[PDB]
Amino acid sequence: LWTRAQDEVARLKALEELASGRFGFALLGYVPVKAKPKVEEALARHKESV
Amino acid sequence: SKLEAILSQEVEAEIQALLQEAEAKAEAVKREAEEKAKALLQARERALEAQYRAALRRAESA
Repeated sequence: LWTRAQDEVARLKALEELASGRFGFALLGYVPVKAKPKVEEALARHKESV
Repeated sequence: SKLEAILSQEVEAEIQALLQEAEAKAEAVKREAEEKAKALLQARERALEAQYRAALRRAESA
């Protein structure tokens, strides 16, 4: 329960760092090049891979 | 593109529900607006009919 709660709370705190687009939203950051395939594998789960 | 089209289609589904609530609102006005018009016409011809029957009984008693 504490793990799921800390995870959801971190998701909520991360939701504070978003960048909305008026009923739509954007987000940006940095990540290494070595996980760019894992980044794309995560990117496939977006709805049409937005 | 297609991605913006799917997003504006979700918003168009909201807009279509918005037109549907507005359209059923206009219908719920005007169904009974038409029916109060006919209720007026009914009660008007019935009041005139009452006056007609009084006219005929009065003229024949005269």
